[PDB]
Amino acid sequence: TAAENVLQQFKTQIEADPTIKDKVSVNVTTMIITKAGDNDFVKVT
Amino acid sequence: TLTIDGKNKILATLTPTTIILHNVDPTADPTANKVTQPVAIYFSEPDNGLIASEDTVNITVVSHYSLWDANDKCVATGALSKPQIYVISVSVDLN
Amino acid sequence: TLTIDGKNKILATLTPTTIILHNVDPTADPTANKVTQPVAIYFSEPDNGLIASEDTVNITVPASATVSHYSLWDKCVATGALSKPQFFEGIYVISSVSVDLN
Repeated sequence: TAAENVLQQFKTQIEADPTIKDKVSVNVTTMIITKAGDNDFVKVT
Repeated sequence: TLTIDGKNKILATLTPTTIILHNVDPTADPTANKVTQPVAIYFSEPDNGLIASEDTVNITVVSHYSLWDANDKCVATGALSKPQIYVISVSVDLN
Repeated sequence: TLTIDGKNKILATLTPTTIILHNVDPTADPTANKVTQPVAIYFSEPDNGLIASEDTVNITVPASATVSHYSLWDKCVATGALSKPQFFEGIYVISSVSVDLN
């Protein structure tokens, strides 16, 4: 709760998350989310 | 009298995944007395015979607890700080 | 405060294949002070959080040597002091050696 900086905040929170960082990948330039490692299912809402 | 290297070898395989709290001691029987629902918990790598939780789990509603592994086998039990939402502000030690 | 199941799962992963005797205490430095050569040892399945060697072990102590301690290898995983030191040459008999979490 305050455009690149908001996405970077989300990316850092996700990558520091205890669980999601293990099995989700994030890239920013706009943001993108995909698989990471074995995980087979991912959703964003 | 295992050395530190042996203890590091050991704790790497004992990996719990969920925690459940009880109104009565579950050490005698880990099945009954369940007050809460399974809550995921994560642990870091062993070091000096210690594995510490990565995040302070929050559990919704007891004076007791019981760790479980991925295959429904209880691996630890004990009493909590005080009887009575509960916040798990925890590690496993071989010393 | 692990339950018996946790102790049994934990102990199943210890695989000490050999033992070595030391005259100086090997806890501080388990790599030096080798008195006798490695001798194979065998361990049983865990029960009530405890394991023990399945059979006796015989070790040849060299000439004019003395034995004070021992160390397990597979890397080193444990060390301990013998029940009593002994200045022999001869054969030193080691009965069942137990590792416990109780």
